[PDB]
Amino acid sequence: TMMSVLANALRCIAGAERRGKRQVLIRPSSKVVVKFLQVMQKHGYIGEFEIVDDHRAGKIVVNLNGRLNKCGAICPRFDCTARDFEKWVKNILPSRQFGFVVLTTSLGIMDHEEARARNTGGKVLGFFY
Amino acid sequence: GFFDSDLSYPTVRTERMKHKRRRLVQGPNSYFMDVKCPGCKNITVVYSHATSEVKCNGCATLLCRPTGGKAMLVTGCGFRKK
Amino acid sequence: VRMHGNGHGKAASALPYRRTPPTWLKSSSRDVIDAVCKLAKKGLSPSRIGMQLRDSMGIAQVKNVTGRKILRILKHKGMAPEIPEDLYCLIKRATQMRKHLERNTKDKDTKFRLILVESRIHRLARYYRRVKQLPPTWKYE
Amino acid sequence: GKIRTKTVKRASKQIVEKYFSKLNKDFYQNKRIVMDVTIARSKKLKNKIAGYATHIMKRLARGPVRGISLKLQEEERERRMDYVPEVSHVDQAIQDGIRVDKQTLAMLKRMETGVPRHVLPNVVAA
Amino acid sequence: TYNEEGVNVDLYIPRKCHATNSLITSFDHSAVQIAIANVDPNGVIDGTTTTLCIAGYLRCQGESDHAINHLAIAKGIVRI
Amino acid sequence: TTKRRNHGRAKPPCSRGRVRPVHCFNCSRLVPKDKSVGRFVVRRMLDQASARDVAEASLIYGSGFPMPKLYMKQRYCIACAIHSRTVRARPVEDRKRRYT
Amino acid sequence: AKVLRMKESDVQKLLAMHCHLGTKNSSSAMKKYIHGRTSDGTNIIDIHMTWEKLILAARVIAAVENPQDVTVCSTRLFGQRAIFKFSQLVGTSFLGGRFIPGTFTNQIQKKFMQPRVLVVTDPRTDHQALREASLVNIPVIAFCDTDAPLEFVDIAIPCNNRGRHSISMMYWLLAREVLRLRGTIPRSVPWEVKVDLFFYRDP
Amino acid sequence: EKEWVPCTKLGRLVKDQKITSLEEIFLFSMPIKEHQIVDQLIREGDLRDEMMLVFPVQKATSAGQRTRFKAFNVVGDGNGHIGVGARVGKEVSLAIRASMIAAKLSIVPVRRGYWGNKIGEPHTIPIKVTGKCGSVAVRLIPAPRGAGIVAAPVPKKILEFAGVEDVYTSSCGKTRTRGNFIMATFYALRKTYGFLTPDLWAETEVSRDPTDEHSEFLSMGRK
RNA sequence: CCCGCGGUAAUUCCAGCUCCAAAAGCGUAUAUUAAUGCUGUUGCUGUUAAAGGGUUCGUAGUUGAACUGUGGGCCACGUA
RNA sequence: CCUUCCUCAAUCAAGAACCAAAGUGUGGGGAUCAAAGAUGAUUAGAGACCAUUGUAGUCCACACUGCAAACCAUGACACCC
RNA sequence: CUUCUUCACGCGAAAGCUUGGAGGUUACAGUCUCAGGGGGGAGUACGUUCGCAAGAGUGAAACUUAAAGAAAUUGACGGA
Repeated sequence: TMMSVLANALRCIAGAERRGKRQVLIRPSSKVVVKFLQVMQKHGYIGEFEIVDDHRAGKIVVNLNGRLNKCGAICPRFDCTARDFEKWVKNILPSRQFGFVVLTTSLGIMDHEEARARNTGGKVLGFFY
Repeated sequence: GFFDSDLSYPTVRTERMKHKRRRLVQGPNSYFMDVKCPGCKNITVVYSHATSEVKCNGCATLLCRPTGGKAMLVTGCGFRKK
Repeated sequence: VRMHGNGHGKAASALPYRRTPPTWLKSSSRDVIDAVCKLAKKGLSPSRIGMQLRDSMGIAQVKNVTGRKILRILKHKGMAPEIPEDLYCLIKRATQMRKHLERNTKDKDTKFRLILVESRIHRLARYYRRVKQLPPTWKYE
Repeated sequence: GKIRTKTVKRASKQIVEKYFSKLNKDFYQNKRIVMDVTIARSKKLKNKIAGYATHIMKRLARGPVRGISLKLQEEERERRMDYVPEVSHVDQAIQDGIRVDKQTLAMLKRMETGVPRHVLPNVVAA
Repeated sequence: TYNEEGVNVDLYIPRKCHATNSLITSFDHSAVQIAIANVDPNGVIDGTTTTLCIAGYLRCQGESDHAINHLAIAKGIVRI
Repeated sequence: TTKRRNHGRAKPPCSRGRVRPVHCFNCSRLVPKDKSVGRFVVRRMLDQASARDVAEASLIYGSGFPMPKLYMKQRYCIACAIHSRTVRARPVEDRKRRYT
Repeated sequence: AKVLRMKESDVQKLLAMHCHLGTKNSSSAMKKYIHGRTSDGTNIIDIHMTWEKLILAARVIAAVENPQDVTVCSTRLFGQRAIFKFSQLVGTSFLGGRFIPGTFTNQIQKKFMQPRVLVVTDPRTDHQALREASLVNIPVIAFCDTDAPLEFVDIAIPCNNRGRHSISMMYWLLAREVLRLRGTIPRSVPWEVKVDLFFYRDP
Repeated sequence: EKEWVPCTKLGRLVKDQKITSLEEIFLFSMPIKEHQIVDQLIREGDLRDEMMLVFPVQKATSAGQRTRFKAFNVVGDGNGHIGVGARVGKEVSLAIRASMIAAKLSIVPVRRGYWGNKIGEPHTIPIKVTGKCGSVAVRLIPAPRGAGIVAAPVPKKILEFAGVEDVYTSSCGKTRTRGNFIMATFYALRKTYGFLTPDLWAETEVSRDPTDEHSEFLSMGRK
């Protein structure tokens, strides 16, 4: 099938923005996804979400507004350390100044700009702008 | 379209329509019922989906048939629900 | 996509979302044991018991009614089945199918159907061994 | 092609259009008319106009022929708009408290704060 | 927007799609600006309009009515 | 360049992998049933007065057919169609949309 | 008002003109503002909305500095008189029948006007105009029936428009309120004007 | 006319010295048609009004390679707005001139940017965005105050006429196909107001018809 | 170079003159580097322009979901 | 279907198992349609179209084969519109 | 299985493109895989391996050349 639901979720999410599906109940979360969702939410892109139970992997109800321009996942994940921060960002943000790149860290799942600010490398997840 | 509502909450239309494993959460669609054989003053727990049989044990015989969907109750067997 | 079929078999029973059975009546582990055994002594395959039970006993979801799944109980309770039953079900056909095939002339279907199953038979067994409950050094033939 | 050219038709028309009514159905005076109410060029063209003017009138004479008029009818219609007191197509209506649909009565009821009515659809029927 | 010193810098602080709020560009010819005149008791007071400029797309989508209809729900006019 | 999608065959979506070829009764190279148009019709007999002659001489009654009539199961394809001023490029879109 | 909820008389009017039962027994439920598959090619169209829309129509109508620059349209025979009757009264700019474009697609044809707005009534028939609205950032309110497409009419007036008084009544009725606002017509007016002259064609 | 009546009311209002700025169109959501409106509105000296492309157009036709000229005018002024023209004519100049009007007409607001972050003022694209066309691909990328910039000569002239200096380029495609190239460019230029900014945006407060703000005035000296 | 000049009133040939370009360097060759995301991790392609097999199984190969990772509490105040 | 069972999978070189026509061997098989051929006719030529037949084939038993504009010229699997 | 109304932007050079199209991608990135990579020479060669046998499988360089292609468009034309 496909594995990274997070990833399915991004393409799909994107579409959701794009034609304006303003809430989704996604099927069916892990620990991971959420941390990431939160970041965007922290960053004024979508509204807020709410995690639904299931007895098997959760569903989450997601608030959006119209602020996302693009959200990616990178398969594969990749190390991050110094310069590579420059390159990724340059690669994917319409200008270096807005958007976030997210990698997965020791310090938690985290954006690169902040990461740049935290001064820790780790592995790369994706990005949103 | 998708405004007034909630996907999260359905309402008065809106449960009836969702299908089985896309009921927001699936849930045993079938259910159980209580059935009585006029055969005796004693009665039986039943599946509304059964694939096999009920025997009355007020007299060993079967009140329903396996058939795919809801199983076929028959014979003046009376049932109520949970 | 479906592993012998272009179309889709959704089918399904929908699990008791409620794990707290059942909005009308509790039973004891003793009961369930009692039942099980009685049935198991009655000889269904456990899965088959389960099915059977589901209507026949008209008491549901084995995993709930004592916080288990039949097979382990049975196992522990010395009423394990001989084998990995799905592999069996497939086998019993397969066997049958070889027999049929033996009768037959030309039937490509029995070949096709046999293939898939036997393979499957392999997968599963390879799997049982993978889960160390194939008997080691084991195969179907 | 005894098609009255565009120019023609336009002209024969136009002369009644600017020079309302009068005429004949006779070509002959309508002819003279053609001479007289225009300052046209060739005779043929006037006559042809005329022939049609006779013509157009001849069927105007029996109607407001496709696309054509004299403006009175209009001022009758205008004066016929006026059916008001000779019609109340309103309260001809046979019931103030009404024989009608349930919910519609119901939205109305909640809207009409608990007011007491029988709530019944138009039938039940599709 | 704001420049290195802060400060708006550069022309035309854009429009935005007063429903979806998607940006409004400069070549939207199905976008519209409704200033909708407020009622008072018996009337309307005007000067007071609820005003929107809304993009084209929705007009394509049946949500020119509809979406605005929700939007308008979110801004109620004559309601129950 | 390509001119008509299904290219006659009415089976791509469905299930009819390959389907019934026929000699087309008018030319007779062998062809599949859905690349030939069909309009299996009954068919009329006699002119008016030859019928009148036959009508007076109609010592013939009812049975579900009060004087009977023919029936031609007609199936045309390129081969014969053509000459018979039968089937060709209409205007565009009708090359995709069915009779009423 | 305060209060803007329908009266039994209003109700009387509405059902009377016969605007309220749908087209085809089901219809485009993209316009799912019905609730009720109703016999013989209709539905119930839920009125409530209709109303809510209508008054809104006014709330925006009442903005226009130049009410003439509120542009009315009607290809249905059953609408012209009416549109005028609204127009005469409002000063609208009206559009009967076959539109013929270049109108604001051309500013160089005589036609040229440049209102804020256009109100359409047979979306369907009235496509050029829609198209025109679509050219020029114009919205279009509209008398819509239940399968009357609504694309690029913004603000639907759920509306059975089967001729007679249906259309006209609706239009007239509509008017009454706008008039209450801009215009000063008080409510327990008659509102003088009648569908009888809103009406249509004769004889 | 040289005394072009700006028969639009806008062009009127405009000619009539109320609201002479593009932005007022863009802002107010306005569209145009009348070419003089801009030409009126902004015309201060040199603006950077230009002809660019000069093409022959043919319809082959029996007794005729029916030949016509297509010509491209780019109109711009050195910060924020560009105005595009391609037009065809049976005379070359006429095509230019036809293109001129289109050029006037096809004016767009340019949200410029910088790169890295703001400096005293933008001079870049504010984003990295793309124009695609038949066989064309450019994506125009943020650079800073001293760039010679990747890619094509061809738009570059325009860019200059619209007011930016430094942006990165990645050009991909059939440069081969220059007509389209410009079309792509324009398009690109059009997305010079694309992307939901996090960078001003906030809320756009209403701004009511500056046209219909003078409705009566527009209905005066005018019906 | 390649597009092409040239059968005479040739724009590219012949000479002249004039001009031009770069320049004390410049022609040339061959190769090689980019242009080429025109081999592509970034970044190609494969319905009609090259390209997805007639069909399936299938070890190799790759790829492979969730879940028990988590912080918490309290206080202070300021504080939107 | 409230059955059991806990990732069981996915897709996949090699590698296997299939592949219409037709052919191909070993046997049916006989009727027809008809490759081969034969006849006409035609043509400028024409052993080609066209005709009139007619031999192999055809169906089949039985083998074997691998080639078929073997076309949803559109790998699969995925999740959406 | 649709057809397919009809709609979707979208995607596309178009032609055209649904179930969950050739859509949701140079704002280039779910997996796995096959293939493809000017044209011609040749899919051929005693090249080589299956295969009874066809021939399949596998598979070139030399030599050659500036195009070849594609869709649309208009035109022209037709023993249409």
